[PDB]
Amino acid sequence: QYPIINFTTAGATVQSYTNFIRAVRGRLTTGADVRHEIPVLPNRVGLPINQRFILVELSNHAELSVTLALDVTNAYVVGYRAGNSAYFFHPDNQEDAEAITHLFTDVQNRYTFAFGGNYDRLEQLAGNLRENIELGNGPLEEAISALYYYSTGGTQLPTLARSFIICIQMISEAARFQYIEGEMRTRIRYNRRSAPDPSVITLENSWGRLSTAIQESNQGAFASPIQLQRRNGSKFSVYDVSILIPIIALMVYRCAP
Amino acid sequence: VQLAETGGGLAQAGGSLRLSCAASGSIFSINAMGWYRQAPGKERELVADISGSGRTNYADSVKGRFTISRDNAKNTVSLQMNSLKPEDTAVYYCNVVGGSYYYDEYNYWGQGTQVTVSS
Ligand SMILES: [Ca+2]
Repeated sequence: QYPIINFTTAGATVQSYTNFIRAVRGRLTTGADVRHEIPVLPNRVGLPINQRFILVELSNHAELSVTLALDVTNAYVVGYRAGNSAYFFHPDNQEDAEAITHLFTDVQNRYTFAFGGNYDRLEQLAGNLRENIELGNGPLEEAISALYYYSTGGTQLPTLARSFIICIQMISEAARFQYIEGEMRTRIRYNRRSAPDPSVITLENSWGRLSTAIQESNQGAFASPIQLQRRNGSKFSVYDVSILIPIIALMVYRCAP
Repeated sequence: VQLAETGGGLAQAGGSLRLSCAASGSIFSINAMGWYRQAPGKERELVADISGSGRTNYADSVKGRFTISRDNAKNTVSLQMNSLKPEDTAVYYCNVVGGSYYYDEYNYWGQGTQVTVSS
């Protein structure tokens, strides 16, 4: 009962992964609300529940399948289904907790984690910073297996949390930033897994602030700069939407145009 | 979310100060905490921050001099400022970001503490 997109790591290519992320972006928003050439995701206020989520069914060479659910108002993974079980991050407010009761209503076993999907907490559970968790088509293959065998009781929590970290960056963050999408394309192109460097980490960390900066900007000029980092960790300051046009693909709704 | 800043104040060049910030409230998906600083006619700059998982960043000019630490049980961060320079004079602001569905769904600032270092 929500729109579904399929992606398989089996035989995946730069093109198959790019096609996947481009499909994800187009399901997340129509692109009708654009500010300074960057699409805005739908405002959660007044959004019908039947339009609130999209699904991404992931499959791997082992022929295991899991179905991620993404909230269209923020592009993030809110939970997933494996077989006859569904799992959801702990939402931040009661209203989102009501929203997710509409996901995977057919499954017999439904669980809410005692933790939300924020990186600080996922990293603690995983026992590693994102800096130490390789991304790529191999990591995604393994994360699909981990998520699926979490539903049999096999996969334990650190490996699951690490697998969420992989999925969230390769799907949700790749959707929000064409820069991160490009980072994953390079890993797939050269068939090489590697962890994200600070240029990726600080984009992921600043998506909400960047969204606010842009939407509240004066003709594109940020009221205050936003600090990022280059690949070597050195400071990079953003003053203007202009440099973000090739970087960020989607913003969360923060105000009306 | 409420932020309580303490510490700071006046110091001599080469002296030491310590800042601390304790968060409370709707805090379950809290992420990075840190300190920005702003001098009277200058741009705000990140001084240091720290994630609940222990990642620490520092402005280049404070490395080897300032150290940040965090206690997740109390949602508190401290900034130990050694070998203070006149250039460290500024209003220092604690910042907390969090969110279950993205890193910085909320972004709260402290009131600001003055730090003044004589040359
Ligand atoms: Ca560090």
